[PDB]
Amino acid sequence: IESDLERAEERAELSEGKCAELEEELKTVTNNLKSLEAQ
Amino acid sequence: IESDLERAEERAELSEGKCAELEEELKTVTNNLKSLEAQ
Repeated sequence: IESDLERAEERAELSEGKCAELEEELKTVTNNLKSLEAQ
Repeated sequence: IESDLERAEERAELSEGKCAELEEELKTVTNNLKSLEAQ
């Protein structure tokens, strides 16, 4: 169970980093869309 | 440790749900942006 826990924490951290990267990409794309929607 | 694994799995599945939702949102928004830019 300790072996389960260690890589479970590792993959949770990796998924959190991926979530942060995806959120940053969403922010960038929504700023781009807001800029383009002017005209 | 069983409780730790339980809420770690809960947070994990929430993470994949958020990742899937944001990925599909990015796909649709990029498709819309490309279609609008094509004009």
